[PDB]
Amino acid sequence: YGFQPTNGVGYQPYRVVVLSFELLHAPATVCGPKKSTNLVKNKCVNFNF
Amino acid sequence: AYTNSFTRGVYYPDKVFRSSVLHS
Repeated sequence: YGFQPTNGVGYQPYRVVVLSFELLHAPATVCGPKKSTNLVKNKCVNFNF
Repeated sequence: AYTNSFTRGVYYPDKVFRSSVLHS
């Protein structure tokens, strides 16, 4: 590419980042802004592990 | 030389627990 500043859009350089989340079968890894919140037992509950 | 395996080279195809289950 010979990029030049006086190029019409669609010929100017774009930077690209491709995030690819993979989950082969690990036991746990990165996440997001969770909360932890304690747990319980013996009660019908709505859970996320 | 060459030799004969008999029943060798079986690995767990992945995580996920499992019990008595003739899984295919």
